Amino acid sequence: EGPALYEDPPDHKTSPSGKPATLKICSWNVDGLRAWIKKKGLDWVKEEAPDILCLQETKCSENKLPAELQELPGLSHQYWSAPSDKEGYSGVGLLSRQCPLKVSYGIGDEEHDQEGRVIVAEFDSFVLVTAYVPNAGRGLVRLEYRQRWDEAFRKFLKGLASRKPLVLCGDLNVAHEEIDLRNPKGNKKNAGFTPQERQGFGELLQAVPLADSFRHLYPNTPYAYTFWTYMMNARSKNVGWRLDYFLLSHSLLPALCDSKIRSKALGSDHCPITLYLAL
DNA sequence: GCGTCCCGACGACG
DNA sequence: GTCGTCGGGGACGC
Repeated sequence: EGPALYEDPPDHKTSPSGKPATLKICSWNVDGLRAWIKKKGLDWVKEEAPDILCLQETKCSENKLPAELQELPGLSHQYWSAPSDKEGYSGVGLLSRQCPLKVSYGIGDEEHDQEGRVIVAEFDSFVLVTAYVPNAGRGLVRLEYRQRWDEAFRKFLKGLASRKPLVLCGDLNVAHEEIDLRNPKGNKKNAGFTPQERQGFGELLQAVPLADSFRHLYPNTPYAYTFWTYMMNARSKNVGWRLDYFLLSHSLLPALCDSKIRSKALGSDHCPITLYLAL
């Protein structure tokens, strides 16, 4: 491919009722926080000036977090989570402008809380949850575990949503439909697009329930991806997958202004995604 | 430098 | 068009 390029439409900062947006969440799988910062990733984040920033795959210890993270005047409330043992693997973080009411780590399950994958920041009008969903790996070695994770996750998210509107962002590790990736046929047996994962995503949307912010607004918009393998000039050709989302409770739709995909932002095999809400 | 963890390009085919 | 097979980018802890 290549010619079937994608140009993400301008930012729409107005709710369906006309109310101007008041919240701007940005999520980004950085593929190594340290490496990302060296690649001018934070510089891009200052330009976006989000209210909240959620990062996945930081692969960094809190002892080793760069000093540049204390030069973000608009995101002074910083929260991190890393695996209990696997140093430099996985890793998630959330940076907020305002102080969250409450902040939690994990999904309350001893079994799925060892790889630094989830952070929960509760605000007044809603609950934010950023995540880095387990990769089923090459040879699908971890597909059995992934399904167990998928169950625990939706059960946990359903619980949150029951007490307050929910927003889940980050790398959910699945291209839901065929429209979510460049090659549906040739990646049917690959991690990220196996039937078990796609079904796990579908059950998630219906169980909680949750709505795919981007797809909700752009039902038929194709060629919109968030990940491109570093191999074979895939990005330059736009042969990627849509693995990063912003899922919201249905009751947040009337508050949805836009869901953007920042295709031009570099620094990782994933690009950032941004959400706008008139809250 | 290695071990490890996060898939598009293509002959082969009929 | 679909089915294997192969060559194959980057960040990190050791």
